Amino acid sequence: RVPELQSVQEYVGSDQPVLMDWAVGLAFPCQQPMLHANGVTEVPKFRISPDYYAKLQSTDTWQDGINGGLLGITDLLLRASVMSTYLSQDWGQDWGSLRKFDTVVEATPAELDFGSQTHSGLYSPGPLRIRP
Amino acid sequence: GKDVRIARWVATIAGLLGFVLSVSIPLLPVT
Amino acid sequence: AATQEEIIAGLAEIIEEVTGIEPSEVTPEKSFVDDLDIDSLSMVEIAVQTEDKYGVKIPDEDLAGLRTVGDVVAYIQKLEEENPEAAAAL
Amino acid sequence: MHRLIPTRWRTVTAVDGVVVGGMAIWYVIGANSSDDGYILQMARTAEHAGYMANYFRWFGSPEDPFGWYYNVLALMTKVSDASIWIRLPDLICALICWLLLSREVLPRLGPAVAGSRAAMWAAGLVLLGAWMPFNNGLRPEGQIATGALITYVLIERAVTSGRLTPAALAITTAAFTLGIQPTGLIAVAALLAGGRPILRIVMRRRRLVGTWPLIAPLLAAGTVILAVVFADQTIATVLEATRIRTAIGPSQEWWTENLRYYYLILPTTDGAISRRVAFVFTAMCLFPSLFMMLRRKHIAGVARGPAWRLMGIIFATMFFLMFTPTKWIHHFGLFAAVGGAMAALATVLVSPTVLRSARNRMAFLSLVLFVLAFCFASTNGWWYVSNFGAPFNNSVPKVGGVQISAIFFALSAIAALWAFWLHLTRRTESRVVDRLTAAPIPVAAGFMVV
Amino acid sequence: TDTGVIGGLLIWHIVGAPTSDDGYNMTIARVASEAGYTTNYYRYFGASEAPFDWYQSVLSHLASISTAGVWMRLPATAAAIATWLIISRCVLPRIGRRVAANRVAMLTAGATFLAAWLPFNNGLRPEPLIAFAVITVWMLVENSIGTRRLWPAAVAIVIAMFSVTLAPQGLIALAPLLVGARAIGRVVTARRAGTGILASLAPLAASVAVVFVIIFRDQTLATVAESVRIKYVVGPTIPWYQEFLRYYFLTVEDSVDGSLTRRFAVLVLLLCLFGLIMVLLRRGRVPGAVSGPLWRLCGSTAIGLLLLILTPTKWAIQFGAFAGLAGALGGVTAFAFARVGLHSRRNLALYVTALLFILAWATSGLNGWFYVGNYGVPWFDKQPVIAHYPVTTIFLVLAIVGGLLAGWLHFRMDYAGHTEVADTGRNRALASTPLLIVATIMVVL
Ligand SMILES: CC(C)(COP(=O)(O)O)[C@@H](O)C(=O)NCCC(=O)NCCS
Ligand SMILES: CC[C@@H](CO)NCCN[C@@H](CC)CO
Repeated sequence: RVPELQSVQEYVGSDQPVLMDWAVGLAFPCQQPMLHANGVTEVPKFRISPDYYAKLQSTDTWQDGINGGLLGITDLLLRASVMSTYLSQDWGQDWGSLRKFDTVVEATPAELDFGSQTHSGLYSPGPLRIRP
Repeated sequence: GKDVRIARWVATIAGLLGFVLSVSIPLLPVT
Repeated sequence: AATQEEIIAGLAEIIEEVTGIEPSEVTPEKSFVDDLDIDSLSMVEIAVQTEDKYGVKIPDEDLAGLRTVGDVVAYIQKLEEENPEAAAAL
Repeated sequence: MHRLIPTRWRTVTAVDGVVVGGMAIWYVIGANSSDDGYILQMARTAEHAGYMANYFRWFGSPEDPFGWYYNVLALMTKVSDASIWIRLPDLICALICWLLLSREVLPRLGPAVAGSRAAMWAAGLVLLGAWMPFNNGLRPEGQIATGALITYVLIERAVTSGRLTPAALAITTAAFTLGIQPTGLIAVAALLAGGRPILRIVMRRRRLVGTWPLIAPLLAAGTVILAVVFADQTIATVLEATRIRTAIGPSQEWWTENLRYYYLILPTTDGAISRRVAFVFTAMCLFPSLFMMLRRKHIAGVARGPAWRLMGIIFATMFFLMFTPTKWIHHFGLFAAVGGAMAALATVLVSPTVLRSARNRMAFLSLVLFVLAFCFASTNGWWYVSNFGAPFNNSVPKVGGVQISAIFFALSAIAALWAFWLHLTRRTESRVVDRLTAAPIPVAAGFMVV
Repeated sequence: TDTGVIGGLLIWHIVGAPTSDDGYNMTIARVASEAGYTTNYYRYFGASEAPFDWYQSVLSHLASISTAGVWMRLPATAAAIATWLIISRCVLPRIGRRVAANRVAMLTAGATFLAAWLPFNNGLRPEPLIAFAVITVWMLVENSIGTRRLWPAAVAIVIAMFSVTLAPQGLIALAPLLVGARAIGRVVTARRAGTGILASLAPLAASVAVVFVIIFRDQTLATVAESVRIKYVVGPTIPWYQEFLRYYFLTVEDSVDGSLTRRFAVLVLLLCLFGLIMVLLRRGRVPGAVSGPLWRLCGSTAIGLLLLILTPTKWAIQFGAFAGLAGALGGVTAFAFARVGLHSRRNLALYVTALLFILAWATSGLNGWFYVGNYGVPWFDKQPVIAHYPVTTIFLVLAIVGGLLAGWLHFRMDYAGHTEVADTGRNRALASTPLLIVATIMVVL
């Protein structure tokens, strides 16, 4: 196969939300992260990761669904698929990997009715759900 | 009538209340 | 009146505590900045530790006019011979 | 005060240009830390989120008391988030540490440390070698090192002038640099090391004004970071997030301290050729200097107090490095300034005018070659993208067949045999040892920097 | 003290856990009769134990009388008894006459010897013999330096060459020779006018030339070379720069290899060594003990610890070769600190808080011994607790309290002035019982 290629800054713009692992942050300063507000998070479209031996044992275990993480949502909501990527002029080098997120069912965001309440610095509604 | 007698009070007052006000910040209503 | 060889012997034990210069270098013809490299930020400490042992307040009005050890011994001599109120009670 | 910029500041040497211009270009072409993307993503979302959350882990729980420094990067990211702009407080801090280390700490150790050029070269080169591989990213180690240096400088100024105001600002500085990260406990070591000459001031000035006018400001100064730590958060949410982080995240109880040194002796990317200098060039200069200050008590150019307080601070830092919830190697960047200040004292202590016998200087040369051999026994890899194009990025260096650590080990063995031969025959006036043992630490540090 | 040590060392011969290498050496001894040579049974393609097999040759002759473990471990108890008798009657009366007459120094020496010997040397390993060779070379070098003669220094080299051939870690027996080489040369040069320098250095090389008879008594050179090559290209070895891996193996959580007893045995040795060195540097001497042999006793331990970098294997059980030096160092340390802590109230607090921190670090491990020696041991799977609190934190808070007390005592020599404490029958009673109390507690445990 003689592939036809395209840049990442051009394919992935600077508007779509992207799930970047905690290692790839300074190499991609133009992509927009997956913001969150009021306890609800956005839905990402791509996932950027480091190379194989780093992603396998440092970032896939740190951001795990069972210890908070961020890969607990995208395994329940989306499906990931690898894409073919090459580092220009330095073939044979492992730069990382890019992935594509496909929805399982077609759904649109909610509306989240709001309100306010004044606590007293010692109030606690109860513990969080951590482990079984 | 000497300013050392005034500084001696300005150092104890506003140095004790500035310390009892800092331990109450973690305990104060928030919205 | 305090002898010169005890004034110098009392100043050397402070110079050796502040900076670390051996008391065999403190002679009455040594400058405080050229021969003995003692910046004035150490002269302030010497003038503080002087008062903290023998009550003597050397004001910064006069702490600049001391360029040699002879100047120090002359200053101490003149101030102790002028004022007869030298307690010298430990 | 009769002026600012005292007359011992206004001096220029050849070490200042080297350090400044070797840091201002490592800021451009040099490597970065590992937790740079982690902090960048934490800071780029903290304004939409509203509470400076931990983005990647722990169910969206914030930085519990340790978050006042990231709120500055959250403000910086409004201009731009380029790698060359978001990393300025790591160059400003480096310049400040060099200024302080060169014009406040070295002249304080006596007229023999501030009169030798080899000591200045050693201090500069060790500062560079300890700053390069650790404090060029976004991890807040350079800031904590600068805070712990400012605290020491202020306490020494209080001891010198005989006042309590610098000793009062030092408490606020230590509190604020502790409020950055849990590893900021290295700053109260500077307060413990200087407690005796501050009690000597309090108990002396309290017989003129009293006790409370001197104690209450010292309490208001210490208890003021609570108004910055608990500005947005609350004690209940802090307790909840701490419960989460303790029940889930790496806890690393205090008796697991040896992991930090077990990770250093492995031939991996975490512990590499460049990531061992910051610790070896500190221990190798700290221990023999301690054993030499124990026996000798008059070195004719060194002040005893300021020289003992530095070793006390270094040992208290090595002690306080326990009790931290995480045992990483990145926590070795805290020694950037104290190792540079200890190398300048070791260079004077092991000089041919202080160590007068040839066999002791030969043994120290052997030890230097041994620690060099230990340094060069790993790979030359950097973390994520600084590793692109490195010479020996995934293998132990070799000059052809034989490694480079083996050559240094052979040289060290030869030096040890020479020292033993000088020991047997009771010789103290060798002449080529005088040539070989003049400032070995500056050379061994410049080698690693180059 | 001799009765107590020998009793506690004879009742440990029966109710005592064996080591990890007691089934290995026993099988090697049982199968080496046939096969023509001392084969490595479980590894290395049938390679031989070529340089290090003079002890298996003796174990192969003992194993032909009875294979009972109470009879095969008999050469490892005579070594312990001889080591203790030497430490008690040749070493302590040599350092000083007043250090051996002290009734607390001897007790703490015995307790420290027991506490450093029991967790390590109760098997078919060569460490019980290396620990005896070290302390029998030290006394011979001391007998040669004083009472000027050369044949003791010639028998010491033969004993050291026998020790080097036991195991790679057995080269630490050369340390008491390297440390005393200068005094032995001073003794040699006093004969240049009478006899010469050849008639005094030829018999000293004839002693070093015994390893070539010990090693190559059954095999050739090209066979030992092939054995070493196989063991280096096959087996697990670690380089010289990963030497801290030993001290990491000693202090690791959830391991029956670093226990709360081995940790104590090693940390007390390190404390005693680095306290004696600091007292000898700070103060010019230790009054009551001769400072001549004391410097050599400290240098022997230092050089022995430094020589352990060249060994190929760096397990944590190899620290059992210092059980002869630990017993002689604990007594002299408790004697030297008895005066340093009697005329100053803060040195005593520093000593006590150092002991308490050592206890806190040691007690954070399990109390396991091995495969079978764990049946019934109380804390063999969890770290010790009293009722529900971890006992590794009580000691830490007590050590921090002691450190604060020492700091407070340091902050008062400017106001209360230098105060003479006392010298009575009680003020000398609490200044020397530390390191005896905790050692007795560990031995009883
Ligand atoms: C201490 C002293 C009176 C004497 O110093 P000098 O004689 O060298 O000018 C003078 O230098 C001074 O007042 N310095 C205060 C300025 C200072 O310490 N730092 C300036 C900002 S860091
Ligand atoms: C396994 C990754 C580790 C560093 O190696 N992450 C460290 C966590 N970083 C902290 C911020 C610097 C979190 O608040």
